[PDB]
Amino acid sequence: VSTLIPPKVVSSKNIGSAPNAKRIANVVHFYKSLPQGPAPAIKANTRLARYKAKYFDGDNASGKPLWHFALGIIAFGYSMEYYFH
Amino acid sequence: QDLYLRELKDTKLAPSTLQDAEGNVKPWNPPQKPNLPELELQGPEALKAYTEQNVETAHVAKESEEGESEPIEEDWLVLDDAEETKESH
Repeated sequence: VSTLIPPKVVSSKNIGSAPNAKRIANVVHFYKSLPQGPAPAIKANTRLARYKAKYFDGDNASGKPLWHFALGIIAFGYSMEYYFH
Repeated sequence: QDLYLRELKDTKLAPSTLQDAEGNVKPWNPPQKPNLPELELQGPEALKAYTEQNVETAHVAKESEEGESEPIEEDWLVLDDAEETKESH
């Protein structure tokens, strides 16, 4: 009809409602993120925890970490047979 | 020359009767003075716009069209429409 403001209508809606939702998820995701792998908390030792944080730790995760249980139970069971048999 | 002078006389005093004297012409029944001078003077406007060509009918230029200075109703609808058009930008 006459003059208007075709571009200035970005007030009524920002570009990309789906991109806006994605970016809003991105802001919460990236902001509420550790600076560089923060909050590790690996070490622990209290009676059994000295074995948990050492033997159930994934630095090795080899076969001996489970085999310690077998060796210990064998130590218990040999005395069990000695007191039993 | 007599044939030149006589021709000039008969073609001048008679030309006087036709034009240089308001005696019209006896040989021709209708005088051109009662025919051309006023009525055929409207022949110029008969070919032109009669009482309108020399007159040049008054036609003042008008105003161009606008929105009637209406931002109470046109502005909001215009804004919504432009934003709707922006949805496919």
